[PDB]
Amino acid sequence: MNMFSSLSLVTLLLLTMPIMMMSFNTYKPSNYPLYVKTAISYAFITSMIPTMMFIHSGQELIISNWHWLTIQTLKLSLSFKMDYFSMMFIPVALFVTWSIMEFSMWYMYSDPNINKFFKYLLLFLITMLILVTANNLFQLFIGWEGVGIMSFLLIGWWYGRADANTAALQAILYNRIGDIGFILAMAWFLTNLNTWDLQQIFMLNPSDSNMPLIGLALAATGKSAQFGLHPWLPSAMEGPTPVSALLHSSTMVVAGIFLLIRFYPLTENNKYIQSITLCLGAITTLFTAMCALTQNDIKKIIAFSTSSQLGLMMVTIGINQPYLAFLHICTHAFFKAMLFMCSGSIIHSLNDEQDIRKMGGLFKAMPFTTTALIVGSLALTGMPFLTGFYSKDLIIEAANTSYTNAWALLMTLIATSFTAIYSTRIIFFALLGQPRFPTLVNINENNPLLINSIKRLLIGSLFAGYIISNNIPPTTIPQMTMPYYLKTTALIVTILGFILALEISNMTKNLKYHYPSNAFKFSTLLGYFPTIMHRLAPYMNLSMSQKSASSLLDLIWLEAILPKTISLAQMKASTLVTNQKGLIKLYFLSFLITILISMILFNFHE
Amino acid sequence: SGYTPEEKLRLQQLRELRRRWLKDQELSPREPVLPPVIYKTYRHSIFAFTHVLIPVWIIHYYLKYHVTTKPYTIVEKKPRIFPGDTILETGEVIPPMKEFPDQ
Amino acid sequence: YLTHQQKVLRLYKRALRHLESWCIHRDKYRYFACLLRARFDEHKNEKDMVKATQLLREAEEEFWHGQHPQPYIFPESPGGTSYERYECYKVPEWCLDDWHPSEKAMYPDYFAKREQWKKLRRESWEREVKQLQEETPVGGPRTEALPPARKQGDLPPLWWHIVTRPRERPM
Amino acid sequence: MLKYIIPTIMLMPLTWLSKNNMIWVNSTAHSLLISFTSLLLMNQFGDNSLNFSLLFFSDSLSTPLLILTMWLLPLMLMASQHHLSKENLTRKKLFITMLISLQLFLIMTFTAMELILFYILFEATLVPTLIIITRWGNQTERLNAGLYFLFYTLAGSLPLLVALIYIQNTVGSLNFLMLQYWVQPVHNSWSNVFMWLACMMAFMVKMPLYGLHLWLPKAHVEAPIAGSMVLAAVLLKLGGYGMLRITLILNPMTDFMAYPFIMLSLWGMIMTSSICLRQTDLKSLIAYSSVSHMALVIVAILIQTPWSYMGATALMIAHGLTSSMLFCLANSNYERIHSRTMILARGLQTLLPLMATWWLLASLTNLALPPTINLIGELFVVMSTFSWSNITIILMGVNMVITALYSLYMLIMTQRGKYTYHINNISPSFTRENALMSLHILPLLLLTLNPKIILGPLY
Amino acid sequence: PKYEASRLSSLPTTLDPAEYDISSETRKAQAERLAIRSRLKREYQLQYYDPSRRGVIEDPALVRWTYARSANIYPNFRPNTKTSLLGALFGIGPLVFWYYVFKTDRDRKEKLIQEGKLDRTFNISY
Amino acid sequence: SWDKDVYPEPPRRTPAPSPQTSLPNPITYLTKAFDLLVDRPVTLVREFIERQHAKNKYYYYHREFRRVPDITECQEKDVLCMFEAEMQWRRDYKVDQEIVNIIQERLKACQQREGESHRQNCAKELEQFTQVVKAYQDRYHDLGAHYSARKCLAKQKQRMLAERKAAKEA
Ligand SMILES: CCCCCCCCCCCCO[C@@H]1O[C@H](CO)[C@@H](O[C@H]2O[C@H](CO)[C@@H](O)[C@H](O)[C@H]2O)[C@H](O)[C@H]1O
Ligand SMILES: CCCCCCCCCCCCO[C@@H]1O[C@H](CO)[C@@H](O[C@H]2O[C@H](CO)[C@@H](O)[C@H](O)[C@H]2O)[C@H](O)[C@H]1O
Ligand SMILES: CCCCCCCCCCCCO[C@@H]1O[C@H](CO)[C@@H](O[C@H]2O[C@H](CO)[C@@H](O)[C@H](O)[C@H]2O)[C@H](O)[C@H]1O
Repeated sequence: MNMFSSLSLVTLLLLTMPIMMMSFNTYKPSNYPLYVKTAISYAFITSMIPTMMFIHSGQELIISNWHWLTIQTLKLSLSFKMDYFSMMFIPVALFVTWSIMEFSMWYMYSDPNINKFFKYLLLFLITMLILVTANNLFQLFIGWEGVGIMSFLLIGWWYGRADANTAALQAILYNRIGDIGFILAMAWFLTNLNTWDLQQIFMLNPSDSNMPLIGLALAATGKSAQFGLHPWLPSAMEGPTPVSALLHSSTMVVAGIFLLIRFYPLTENNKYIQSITLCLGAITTLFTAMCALTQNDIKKIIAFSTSSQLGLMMVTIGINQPYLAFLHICTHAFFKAMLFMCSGSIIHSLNDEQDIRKMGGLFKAMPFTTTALIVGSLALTGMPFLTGFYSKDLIIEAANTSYTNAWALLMTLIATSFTAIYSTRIIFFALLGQPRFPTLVNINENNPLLINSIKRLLIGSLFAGYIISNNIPPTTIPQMTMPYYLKTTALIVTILGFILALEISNMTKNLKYHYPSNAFKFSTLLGYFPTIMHRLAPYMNLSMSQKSASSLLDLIWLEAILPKTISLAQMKASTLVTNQKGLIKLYFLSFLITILISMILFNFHE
Repeated sequence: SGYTPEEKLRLQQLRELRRRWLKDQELSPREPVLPPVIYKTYRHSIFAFTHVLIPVWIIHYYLKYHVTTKPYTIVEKKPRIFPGDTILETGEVIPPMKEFPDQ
Repeated sequence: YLTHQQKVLRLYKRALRHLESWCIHRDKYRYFACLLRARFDEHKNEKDMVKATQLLREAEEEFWHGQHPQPYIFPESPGGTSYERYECYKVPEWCLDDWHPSEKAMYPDYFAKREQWKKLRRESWEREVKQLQEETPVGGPRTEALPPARKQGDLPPLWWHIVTRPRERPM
Repeated sequence: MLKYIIPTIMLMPLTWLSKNNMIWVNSTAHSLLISFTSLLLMNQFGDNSLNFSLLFFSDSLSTPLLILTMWLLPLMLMASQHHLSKENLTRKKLFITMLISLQLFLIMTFTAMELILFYILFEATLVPTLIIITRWGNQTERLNAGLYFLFYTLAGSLPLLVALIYIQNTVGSLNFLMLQYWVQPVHNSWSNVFMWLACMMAFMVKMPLYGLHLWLPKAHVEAPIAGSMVLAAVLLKLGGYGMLRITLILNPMTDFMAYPFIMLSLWGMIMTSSICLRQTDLKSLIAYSSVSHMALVIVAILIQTPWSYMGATALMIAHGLTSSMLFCLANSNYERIHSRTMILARGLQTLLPLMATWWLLASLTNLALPPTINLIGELFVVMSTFSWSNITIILMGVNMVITALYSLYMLIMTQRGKYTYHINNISPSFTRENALMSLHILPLLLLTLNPKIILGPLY
Repeated sequence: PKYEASRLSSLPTTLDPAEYDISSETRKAQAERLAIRSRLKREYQLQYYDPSRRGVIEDPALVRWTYARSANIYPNFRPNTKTSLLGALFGIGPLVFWYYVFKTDRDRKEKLIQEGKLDRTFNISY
Repeated sequence: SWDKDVYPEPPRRTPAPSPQTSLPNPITYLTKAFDLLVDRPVTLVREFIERQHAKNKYYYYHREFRRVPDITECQEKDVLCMFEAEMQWRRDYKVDQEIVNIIQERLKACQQREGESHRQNCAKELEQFTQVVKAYQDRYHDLGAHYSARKCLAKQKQRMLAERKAAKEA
């Protein structure tokens, strides 16, 4: 226990040291990025020790080390949950971040604020680890909002660009809408269970859990970009490519799913909540995969790939398979981060070109990025025995054989076919055919930082799923008896997706000119959701602010009904009193009227 | 629809000045005038000492002598016990399961 | 402010770029680029300008129907993925005037040459103002165009913020 | 409290007897020393308040407000000494004297045991505040702002005077310790409805309650920086502190009398938050942000629960430092471009990198990022209003979204984008300005490590 | 299929039928617009390029805009059937609406508590 | 270090190592390295510090509050008696908050300790938590921010009157 708890905390403290060194104590600015990258790699080693101890004997513990605050009967302590979910996620996050940080040392080499960039990446990682190891809701909320704010600063990295500032604020807007659900759950859990600690919530185990769980579902919707609060994630491509790699794999986006996984003891008894998450995930995975089919920006295709894969995780929550949802988070982190890294390699070689229509003919020019891109695409599409197969295929079988919404099941299978199509689209247009890029050839992927960082994620993208699946302890009874057509559905629809994708891709070479359909326009413009919602809602809110709240009310009627009218009455009254003619005759005449009135009317003489 | 002769003359004059300005951005040789495997292991040796060993000493001292001296601050899940296990604390032997029906 | 010729040539360039976005492949784009050029060539010598305007109007309606919903954009063009990316690195030259003397001391040669440019700007300014006065009609300028310098030793009026603007890749 | 009243008084002979060129150095140094000694008021007990004498007492509510008040005086001297540089010596000393006299009234106001004594000092703060705005404000409209400020206060405070004297006739005392034991329930009647309104409206106008807030954006746009700092940081809290005390003797009538003012606050905060999205003047935007934050405090005070009272106290302290920071940040731009228009100077992060960090930190506290005390206070209020009625979470949640939008909008518009080409006088941040910003944020963020000291008596 | 403009999607300039039917009277107006723009451009550039200037080039258009968006409203405000109905509809109406929402919710909750049908088993924080 | 009766713990049952593999256990060697590299040096420093402490032994005490008459024995408006009764009530109220915290802490530790068997093995802790929360709720819930012994007594009498009324009609 002493080694387990000591080493788990040292991992987190190790990550904070490069941040503390920004106080210019013992700093070597020459190579701060190397220093930060070295800290991550050493933290990965230290985190494998408690992870190994958990795998051996299932050792789990909670560290409530610092009493922060007691509010009457609610005691808040800095508490860390070193359990199954935190033991397996932390090494994966650190391993992936290690590659991303090493890659960023090449990708961001010419950025004058590279030191600040690596500090923000490190702060990003710290707030995620706070999120993942939190044992109470207030601590979790610190990490919850921390990753959101770090997303804002990294999406808007190139702050002179209006589109970057717009995308950064859009992430804040959508995530804060999800945060309404988060505070709802906190309020419900305090009022009804008198706690924010996971232990007491699970022990009391409320049966009337609709309200808190809908709040958590809303929080996950925003954070994991499920349908309704989804547009911000593809918009986050404004950030530098290393931001997207980290944002889409080991940090921001999986937090929503992780929040629902942490509360599976409640959701597993709530079929109403299961139905909602099942259908929310199904429409998300289908809709965003459909959007990816026609995107031309490489970073946007992969961004929509993440939204589709997140929706699948949300479907896995819906069918009450939280540990399968968690496994997909871990496997997805490897090949999704690689795919962004490979795309960054292509973008860099083509002088910041991100349109696949201007790529082509790179299969031999960039052999290593090609290999990684092909491996990553095969892992994403569930090629057997690669890292993605050990989660997705189990998820599809579990969904196929579950008691579940039939429509949600069909939408999920179609989205699996669409995954093959849009992965084929990247490979076909980026790597095959003839070059379509400019004439001055500057292709070069021979930097050891680029090669080594992608290499490590390539190895993970092959073996990580096999290694993880063979070491985690069983917590369910996996369904292994089913008809042949329910066992192979994932493989078949994926293969049909590849074949159909090849027909579409090759037809673009025929000397025939085609007009666009409504389906094509609907896919390209993302179902018009950003176009309608991002114009209408801001217009309505911003118009209400100036026209009615500010001018109509605060500069007019609240002025009129009091200070403006009161002043008029006094000014009019003053002119009545003072506009006298100065005549002795008129004043003494009023004296007579006063004396008479005093008696006849008021009887002051009595 | 090309430059007028006056447009051409102005562009030529600004072009001469702009190129002169850009050349004047080059640093002279002395600028900036500044005011006054064995290695690889050692680099990684000093880092491990200062960023792993020293922090773990502090954390272990803090956990052992301050946190674990208070109730319920570190709570372990109790170890799983299986049929046929022996207990260290007592020496108790957990009996085996029944004989399985053949399968 | 656009002539008929300018409108036609803008549509030709715009239509070809959306065609290239649909075709993608260079050999396919070359084929349809020639077909489109032929369509502009058949009505090249139209003289009845009423007919020419109707042809332009109908062509624009055709372009709107057939435009790519997601056309290619050069990375640094407005709406591109690198547009305004380096604006955060562009610092105006007047900021060097506020440098501490020790900061200026690190670049003695750069700041000596900078003083020469400031001297050149100072000694040129009065003549620049006078040239604009004597060349501007009574009611002020009617266009945004500016003239060249006329004599030798003169500089074109209002040159400083063009000549000394930040570099496109300033860091 | 004499150990704080007398050294505060001694600041005035110090300023008037200083060397001509040492008035800022001397007044700043010694008011920091007074601020240091104010930490002795932390001797608070779990059951009893710190009852010094027949005139003055301190408890967990007044203590944090006292420390904020005495901390702000040196910060106000730092912020003012630049725009007052041309002012002649005698008028500089008169300005400092008004700030000192404001602090003296404030520390007596927050520790007065008797409610009528609290009233007189509560009213006395108007005089120096009005003088600071009208005499040293910059624009023509400071005279109107002075009048609106003066008459909004007196329109409410005069009825409070009648109510307070009436209570003393009926109860025999206005000593707050006495009222804790002799309080009797307020029965339903039309006389008691107007007694309730007389007891509350003066504090509502100061908070300010939505609908009685129109004087505050005026006051800020016209006040000098020190006026804005003290107005936002402390003077608004006179209403909250007053409400927290007087609600003792208004039960159970507050059960139903609070409804109209909860509706005004709950809807008011969304309106004022929405208004911030369209404000064109930076000072006016910060002013409307205060109305929205203080609408939370009114709700918290009116629903009277331990969690809401703890949240109200933390919010009052947290907002005091944050809003004072934001005004100081906006003023530092004003001292360069001499305009409050938010859209005038853009992309300032390119020209003032470190000042943009202070802008970021201030904005993050304004939107209540956890675990800042800004968030702790807001969260505690949201928790308690949820029990009051579950539907309030929708209004509370919407305001949180709008608050983030306008806080980051202010940061984005002024610090990011492209710099304005013709504004070529953005000189580097002075040491004074950087120190002023850090003397706000650093105590604010340090309080996160020991929040209990700003949570009030209900802790 | 004709273009249908909306408030949030303007008619493209190339599809505007007034874009092509350009008269000598319309060219005269375009010339006068460019003269105002050019006159203002010159006035700006003479200050912008002046080597001796340090500060802000005050823009009366910006000052007029900020003045109009605040101080100029109430003087030009008239109480009439429009502003009174908008003043009432969005000024008092929401307060009455929310009053009934919260008042009804709290009466229902209080009636259940008194009858002992609201579950407050572990509710000891408020 | 703490009273085991107040913060109880079951006797810990650890299984003995029972390897079924020829591979060495990496955890066994890391445990030895950790004990040698981390624990022993840490223990030496602590023992030096404990020796210094033993040279300067001094004591502090837990304050004892004598009982005084409660608000029920105070004449109306007699502030001197009310004050002492009120302060005592406030001290008891703070103590009752911490008693609930102790029971909640017991409940939370049981839940973690018993793992997947917690729903069955933590019944006694859950029952104790339910009872103290009920008792605490009766005393203090609904009193408002301006609570007092007077308001607490009024609430109790309202509850007593309801209990008597029901008992009569039975
Ligand atoms: C709740 C009770 C509060 C009681 C407070 C009593 C406050 C009394 C304030 C002084 C009243 C008279 O104050 C005086 O009013 C008039 C009318 O508004 C103002 O007059 C001004 O506004 C009017 C209205 O358009 C203009 O026509 C006029 O040209 C202009 O000068 C005077 O400039 C002001 O000096
Ligand atoms: C018995 C009842 C009367 C009690 C009187 C008790 C105090 C008597 C003080 C007498 C000396 C006053 O001193 C007189 O005022 C001030 C302060 O010193 C001095 O002048 C001052 O100018 C400026 C401030 O304005 C400062 O540089 C400095 O404070 C001082 O030089 C005069 O040069 C001196 O002549
Ligand atoms: C409900 C509790 C609080 C109620 C407080 C209400 C009392 C009155 C407060 C304001 C008193 C100011 O007194 C007077 O008001 C008017 C406007 O109102 C000001 O006048 C101002 O508004 C008027 C009307 O639009 C304009 O004509 C005038 O040009 C402008 O200066 C006077 O310059 C000021 O002297």
